[PDB]
Formats: sequence, C-alpha cells, structure tokens
Amino acid sequence: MHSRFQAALTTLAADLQAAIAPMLADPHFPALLEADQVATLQHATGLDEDALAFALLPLAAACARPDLSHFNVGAIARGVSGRWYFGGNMEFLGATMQQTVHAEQSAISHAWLRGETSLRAITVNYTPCGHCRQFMNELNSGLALRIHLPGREAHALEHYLPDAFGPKDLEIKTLLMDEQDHGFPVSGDALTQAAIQAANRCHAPYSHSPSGVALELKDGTIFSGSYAENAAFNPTLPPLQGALNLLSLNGYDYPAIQRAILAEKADAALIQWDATVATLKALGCHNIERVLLG
Amino acid sequence: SRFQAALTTLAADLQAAIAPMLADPHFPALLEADQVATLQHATGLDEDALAFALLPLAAACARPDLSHFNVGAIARGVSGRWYFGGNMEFLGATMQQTVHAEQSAISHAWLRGETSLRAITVNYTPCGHCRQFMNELNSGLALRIHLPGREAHALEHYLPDAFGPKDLEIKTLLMDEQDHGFPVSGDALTQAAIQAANRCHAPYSHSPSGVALELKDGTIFSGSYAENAAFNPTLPPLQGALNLLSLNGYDYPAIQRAILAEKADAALIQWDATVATLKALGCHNIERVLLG
Ligand SMILES: [Zn+2]
Ligand SMILES: [Zn+2]
Repeated sequence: MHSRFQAALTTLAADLQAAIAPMLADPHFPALLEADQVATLQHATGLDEDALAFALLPLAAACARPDLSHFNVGAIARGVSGRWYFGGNMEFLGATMQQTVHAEQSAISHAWLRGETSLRAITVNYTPCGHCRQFMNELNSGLALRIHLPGREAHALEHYLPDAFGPKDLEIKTLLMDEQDHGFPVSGDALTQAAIQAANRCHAPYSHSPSGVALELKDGTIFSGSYAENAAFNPTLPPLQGALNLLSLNGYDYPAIQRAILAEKADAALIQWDATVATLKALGCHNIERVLLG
Repeated sequence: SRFQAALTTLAADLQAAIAPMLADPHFPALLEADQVATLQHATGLDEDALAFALLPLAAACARPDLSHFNVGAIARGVSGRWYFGGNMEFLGATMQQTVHAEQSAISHAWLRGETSLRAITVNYTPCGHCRQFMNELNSGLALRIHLPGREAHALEHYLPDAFGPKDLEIKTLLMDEQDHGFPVSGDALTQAAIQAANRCHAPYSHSPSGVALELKDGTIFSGSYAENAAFNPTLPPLQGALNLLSLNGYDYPAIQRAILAEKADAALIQWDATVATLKALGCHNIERVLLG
C-alpha cells in the first residue's frame, strides 16, 4: 500500500485530494496530466489554471529525489497542447554536482521527451536559479516563456534574465523542442530502436555529438532520454538524466533497470560513455552497453 | 608567445609597455598592482579602460578546443592584482567539464590567495551559469561587472531575485578563509593535493577534495573543489588545477603525475570524473589519496 504521494496529499485541499485520487491510484502514475484531466480537476475544485498549477506543486515535489540535500523541489511545465508535466529535482549520491537535475530541467525535459512541441508557461515555488534561467533560454519559447511564482505577478523569462545569451546569439535557428531528426537509421529490437530514436531527436548544435539513452525495466517498460545541449554549455542535460528523470517520475526506483543502452558516435567531439557508466554504477546499475551511430 | 597575435591588436603605447612584462615563457597570466600602475602611466588609461584593452591577452589564454570562440575575463582583486581567465573546453569529455572565462578568472584569483574581488571585466554579458557561480563569492550581489560600451552594473542587476549561499544560511562564502584541518603528509605532490582539499569550499555535500598535477619539469599546480548553492555550477578540483596549468603557459602533455585527495565514503565522489577527464587529455598516471 506504499505511495510516494500520501504525505504530500495530506497537505492538499480536500476537494483536490478527492479529484486527483482516482488519477493517482496507479502506483506508476505518469506524473503528467492530459488536457482532459486538467479540465476535470478545474471542475472539481473551481480553481483557475494558475491556482491549480500552484496547488499541484507539492505532488511534483513529492516525485523529486534530493538524495543529498533532502530538499524537495517541484515544478509544473504547461504545454501548448494543454498537457501539464511534473518535474522534481534529482541528486545522485556517489556521483557529482554536475549530474544533478533541477526541477525546472526535470519538468521541461519531461514535456519534451513526451513530444510536447513547446511550453506556454512553467510554475515553480522558488525563482529559478541562473543555471535554470540559462537552460530555459534554449527553448523555442525563448525569453517570452511565462514564469509563475506564488504570491507574485507572472513575468516572462526576459524579466529574470536581463541581457540574455542564447542560441540566437550563435546564429542557431533550430531551438530546443523544435522538430529535429538527425536521420540515423533505426533498426533492432524495441530498446535499440528507442535509443536510436532518442538520439535522432536530440539537440546538439554546438558539438554535433548526437546521443540518446534507453532503459528497459523489469516489467518491460522502456524510458528514454535525448541529449539536450545548451548555448552556455554547462546547463546541457545528458541523455542518461532524461531517462532516469522519466523512470523516477513514473514511480520506479533504479533497481528496476533490467537493460540500458547508450546510442552515440564513438568519435564525436563530446563523449557521454564514461559519465553514463559512472552515474549508473553509482546507482548500482552495472549493465550498460553502447549502440554505435554512424 | 601565445600572446604574439593578441599583442598586435593593442594600441602601440600599451603594446610597448606590456610586451616586456610578458617576457618569461610561463608568464603567470596575472598583473601585480605595480604592473597595473606602470601600464596606466604609460597609456593614461583609467583602470576600467585598461582592463577592457587587456581582454585580448586574457582571451589568448583560453582553450576553447570545441567552439574555437576565445573568451577572456579579468578579475580585479581587492589587493590591486588583476587575474586573467579564459574559457576551457575538453574534447573527448562532456559539456559539464567546461570552464567559463569568468569561472577561470575567479578560480585563478582564489587559488593565488586573493581574498576577495572588487570587479570582473568581460567582453560578453555573463551567462546564467556564471551569474549563479558569482553569487557564491564573498563579494555577493554587489560585485561590479564591466562590459564594453555598457554601463557597469552590480551582479544584482544581472541576477534579480537571486538564490545563493546566503539563502541557505551559509556564512563562509567562496574566497573566505577555509581550512578543514586534514593532516598534511607525504611527498610534495601528495601534500599539495591534501592542502588543496583543506581550502576547498563544500558546505553543501561536506565532501572535501583537491587535485594536484606534477609536470615534467617538476612544477606542481593544484585545484580546490568549489561548490555552488545551485549545485551544477560547482567547479570540480581537477578543473582548478588544469586552469592554473594552462594559464601559466603549459599544455596537457606536460602532466606527468596526478593526485586526487578526497574521502572514500564521501556523499559526492570526484574520482570517476577526474580519471575520465584526465584520460581524455592523455594522462594515465592518476592516483587517489584518501582523507580521514
Ligand atoms: Zn535551477
Ligand atoms: Zn558563463
């Protein structure tokens, strides 16, 4: 009868608890809401969209894995499709600060890896840090993305990132979440296809090093992550983190991993192999193999 | 002579005043206060205009091996010393191992014992990663950021509604004096690595680490771990040592021996990233010294 949501649920208004309870019954609730589910919660609570997003933040934060700090952070990315995607921060004991995932990166890559074409807004509890402001300026929403914070007026990303640097200053015209297909041939079994398709839609205009990770779980589920570079370089999200983000957001723990594949080019400018191996080993996963692109 | 090209870009008077200061092949990529004063006398520039004019020399120190876009920065210490920085990118590694020019210059001043910075001068607006990095320093949001053809501004101007160590109630900020007290012993390179760990900044994980590199001619360069309140802009200890190595006019083939000092059972572990990055740079003599 375990549930990562129970304690957080007690902190929610009674009407929202009742409304979302049928949606959270599945232990592997996908930590996203279809547009019709957003409408159902609005009807069952009377909240407008901004207030409902704020009210849901404790459930997103309850998905987080702050194994080092114990400080749960949540975020909700609102797609133009009308779907909303939860994110939570992730920290990895035995790895490094560079492997950590902020809640904003978690929610944004959640939307992107589920095929959302762009975001209209993001809702958080605390002002995104400079690393996240730089991450968001990679997106096709650019400086116009609406940032929603409790008890304050909504503002565009421009408000938080004066004199911004981003892909346009590098004359990049295909932005993160724009449609991309690098055309590597897809073949093999379900997990191999997934890893190659993840690499095919990755965002890497600075190093031209495509990469993707796919994980196959004990119950047969596959989650994949696509590499997402950033104009400022360091806020880049590696492909492993995207896959681990989805795995955790979907209610799994790292021992659920039964197979793991990294698809990349063995002689690309940048190589994800070593960090992928190291971070998986920190999580107790020793089973990782490479599918070679090109 | 990695400065020869950049030197041709300077005004004649500045060229003639500084070209002697760059005489030694391993010019330490910093200027003493008396050297800044000499350059000011020989050009009549105020310190802001001099720093702007010196940015091509700092940028000449950079190693943008991926992008080929050199970025320079000049960190003005409260001592009056100026410290050059340049960006570093590492082929065969990842985007996470990158060092921004601002991080380079601040790390330079810090590892040379500068107590705090009064300002930083750059040619391009610092990115959000660098704005967050700079909010770790004991100069806080008041640090002055100087950009060409722009009004100078506090870091507060570039990072509204900032998050930093002060929000986590950290009272020992980056560049404040720290000494974690681990016992120093062994050969010179081992002691350098332990000393590097003793002055590192790690209030979030309490995972101390330092790296020391021994070059073929016997020179040792070390780097201390520097965490960041936002976590990801953290500078690993290896990056600090490679920064110093390159800024002082060396290339990675000169590395003969490398040591990481850290706690075996620490919450965060630098060993695997350190080995993998050094291996991408052709160094395979890497040992680990364990802190109590
Ligand atoms: Zn952040
Ligand atoms: Zn930067």
